[PDB]
Amino acid sequence: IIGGEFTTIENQPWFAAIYRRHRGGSVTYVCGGSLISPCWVISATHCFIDYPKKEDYIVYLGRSRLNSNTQGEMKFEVENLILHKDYSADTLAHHNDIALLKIRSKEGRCAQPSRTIQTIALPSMYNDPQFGTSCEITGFGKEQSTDYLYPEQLKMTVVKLISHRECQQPHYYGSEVTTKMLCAADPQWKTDSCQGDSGGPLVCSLQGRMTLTGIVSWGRGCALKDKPGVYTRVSHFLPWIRSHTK
Ligand SMILES: O=c1c(O)c(-c2ccc(O)c(O)c2)oc2cc(O)cc(O)c12
Repeated sequence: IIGGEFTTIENQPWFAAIYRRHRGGSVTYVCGGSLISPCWVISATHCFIDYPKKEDYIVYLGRSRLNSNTQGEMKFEVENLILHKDYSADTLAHHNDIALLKIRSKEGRCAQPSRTIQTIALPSMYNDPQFGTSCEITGFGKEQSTDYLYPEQLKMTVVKLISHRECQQPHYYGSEVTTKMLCAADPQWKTDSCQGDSGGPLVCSLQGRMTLTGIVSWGRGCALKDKPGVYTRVSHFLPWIRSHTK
């Protein structure tokens, strides 16, 4: 996360840390996620598109640190790695950029809620907040685009939603933002998600309840005028979510 504060997993207990096993024993971080139900993490498909083998991946819940162990964390195998079928990526945009990982401990158990692990609510069909509403992004993505390292500590920040009418100005991203996407950024252009925050939750207050309003998807750069963060619009994918978690 560019700008914003350091948080811990207790402020974003639904957050999920997805890593990939590499063949010389090494294990790097891949992307973030959100736990939408006990057995189900929801992330973004581009995180997995080059390496689509579920057996490569590990999910951690209740994890505030990127490469050291948080007291509370549970480690998971990926039983199912569902990527969206009609996913496609162009110069910038990524479309239908939404993944689902069913999780299971080597012991068989799913996510058991705790001080540091909780589920997050999905919105109603086509039920987002209005433009200009403040929302929370979270992850281990870079503190500045140009770095070559991720933060060891989990970060969060706040951003305002940007109407599609405003997002689609050629000034911004123009054509490339569909109605299945969602634009959020800071007024001042100084805080945003960045690389490696992908798959992570854009969370807005909806019906007096924290709701997964987006998945971190793409942007040009990290936090630069006048290019907002773009997020997969969760409300428009509930049939796909409900059908594949069925
Ligand atoms: O898929 C990707 C993605 O979405 C982002 C990104 C860009 C701008 C943002 O504002 C943002 O939040 C994320 O960077 C990437 C960098 C890569 O090397 C590969 C990718 O696949 C992505």
